[PDB]
Amino acid sequence: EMEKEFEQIDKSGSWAAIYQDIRHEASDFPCRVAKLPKNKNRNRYRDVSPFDHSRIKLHQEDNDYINASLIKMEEAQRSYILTQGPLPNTCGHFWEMVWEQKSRGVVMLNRVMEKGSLKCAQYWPQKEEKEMIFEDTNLKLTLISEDIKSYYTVRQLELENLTTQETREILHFHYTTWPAFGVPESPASFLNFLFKVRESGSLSPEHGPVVVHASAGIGRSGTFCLADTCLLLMDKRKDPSSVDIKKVLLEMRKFRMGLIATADQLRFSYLAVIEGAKFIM
Amino acid sequence: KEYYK
Repeated sequence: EMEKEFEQIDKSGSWAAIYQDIRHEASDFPCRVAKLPKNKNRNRYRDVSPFDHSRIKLHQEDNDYINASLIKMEEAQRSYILTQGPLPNTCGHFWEMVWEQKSRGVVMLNRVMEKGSLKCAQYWPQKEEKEMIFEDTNLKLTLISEDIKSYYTVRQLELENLTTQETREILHFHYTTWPAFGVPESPASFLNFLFKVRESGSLSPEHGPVVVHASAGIGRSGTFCLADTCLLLMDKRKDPSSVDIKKVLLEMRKFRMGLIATADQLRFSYLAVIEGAKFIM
Repeated sequence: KEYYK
């Protein structure tokens, strides 16, 4: 089915065109709040902003802006929060967002250092005995354990609100070898990572939406979410071969600009869904 | 200061 549709696109070589078409048709919505001058230093990139209508609001009287978007797939019945790699000044906001939205998992698809440049702040503690305190938002963050594998790491974190002294376990799924504007090592590597995120229960509706980020939070994040949603739909529907990837991607881009950043990432998302389908049957 | 290019 989709494999046939996949065979065709590859032969013609129209991936760059199929991709450029999705870009032409992608929704365009105002980003007034993100562009306010008082928020310049809360954005990592000037060409990547959350739409006003889908943005996450911090529950803070001071300034409620964070560069994060709620992506609500109503048919697949799954929500995601896509956001940028936190800045040195927005780490408190990031974890406040995680607390307020009752998220159970955080999916990170970039590395803190890429090509000698800092694409992301060290927003979680690297050592069990060096916990992080965020003074502005009154949150404490402790590394509980980590399990390192060749291409991804799974960390267990404890998030505590210093005001209430509630504590929550946050799972941190970190794909460590996915380069900006590139693709994972293989469909199998991606599918194993996604299936571990799934098996943890972090995408279950009993929790708030999982937080997914990269450096900008659109390219690698879109590849991850597109594949996860398409596989969800194929299980739900009585006609699995029906699911149209480009329609799902365009539905996702109503909530955040730029999801999936290269034609190869788009191609890779098809591959991951095709290969991933064999496990769902 | 921009993601693209």
